[PDB]
Amino acid sequence: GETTDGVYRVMTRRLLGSTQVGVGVMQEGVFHTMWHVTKGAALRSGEGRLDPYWGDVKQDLVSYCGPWKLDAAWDGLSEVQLLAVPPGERAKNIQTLPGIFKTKDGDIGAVALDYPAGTSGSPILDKCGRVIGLYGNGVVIKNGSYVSAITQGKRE
Amino acid sequence: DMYIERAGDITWEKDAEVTGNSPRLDVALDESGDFSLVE
Ligand SMILES: CNc1nccc2ccccc12
Repeated sequence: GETTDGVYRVMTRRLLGSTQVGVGVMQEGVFHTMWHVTKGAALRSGEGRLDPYWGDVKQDLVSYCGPWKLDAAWDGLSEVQLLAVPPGERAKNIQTLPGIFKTKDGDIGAVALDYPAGTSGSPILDKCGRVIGLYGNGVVIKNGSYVSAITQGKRE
Repeated sequence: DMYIERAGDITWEKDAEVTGNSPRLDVALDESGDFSLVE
């Protein structure tokens, strides 16, 4: 199937018609997405099959065909871009200055941008085009708005 | 049965639409991977 680096929609035919359940990143022959998009199920790419290789429900990440490859990090100062891939709509870059999720185990960057649930897995990029995390695991704040963590894995 | 479809290249777009705020929030992460607000 298609192994070209880039951003991809994750589709299913299980429900009514074809439905987009998420998005992911193909880089160095590995497909990266959020665990809640696939629940660790195998994927199809044309005539080929992609099998899960690594995953963790708590980080809410999964990689296919190989280990997690994305290691860039938000510098804590600069604006970033969400390369949003909404269901039934063209991929679009949205620039923003991330907020912060403060936890008992350290702080994480967060983007306050609201897109449909099927946009989960859309990459967040730095000025060099490097993927610093995936969008789609976050919280709903006081006024009903959505804020996603900038979720990044570890490159072994 | 899930499948993937290419949607584009991963590149920084110069002069993209700039929006969204930058909130600083206290959160907790449970064993199931769910974030919640800490007050
Ligand atoms: C409560 N869940 C959500 N609400 C709004 C937008 C979302 C985008 C991605 C993942 C989850 C989302």
